[PDB]
Amino acid sequence: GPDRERARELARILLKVIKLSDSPEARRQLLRNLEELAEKYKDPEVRRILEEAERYIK
Amino acid sequence: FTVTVPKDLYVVEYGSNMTIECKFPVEKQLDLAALIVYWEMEDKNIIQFVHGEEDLKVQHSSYRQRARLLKDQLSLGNAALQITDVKLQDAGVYRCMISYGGADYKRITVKVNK
Ligand SMILES: [Br-]
Repeated sequence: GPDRERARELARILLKVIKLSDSPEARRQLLRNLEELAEKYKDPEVRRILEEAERYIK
Repeated sequence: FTVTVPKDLYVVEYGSNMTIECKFPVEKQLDLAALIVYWEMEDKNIIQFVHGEEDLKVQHSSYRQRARLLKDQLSLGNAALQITDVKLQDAGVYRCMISYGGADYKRITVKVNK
């Protein structure tokens, strides 16, 4: 419900910073946070955000 | 890992300065290479502090020279945002996201009166 909606919002934020970050270490750290979120909430919206984020981990 | 805000609702006057506190646990000396601090409102990038460094080019224009992270506070677990000379366009939902051995975020609603 609201907790899931918060997880989706956090995931969107994590993706935004990934897209605007220079640092491979920062990107990996935020990606970890996303997989941690996917592991907890098992949510298809978080999943799609994680899938898009993985494309930026170069 | 939890981010907490002592005040999630601000009613501020036009022309005020405002400081929004955003707290996160630090049970050691602060490890800067593991810390990311992010502040936004709507889709405006306010603060993007990544592992001890900021990119001035990322900050939204309407917050240039008006928003700053109080970096002295970070060692104490407070990622406080300070905004100078608040105007009507600064009303809205602010978000503070901390990633430091885990990630969390909080919303702060800011009403501007005048
Ligand atoms: Br919240």
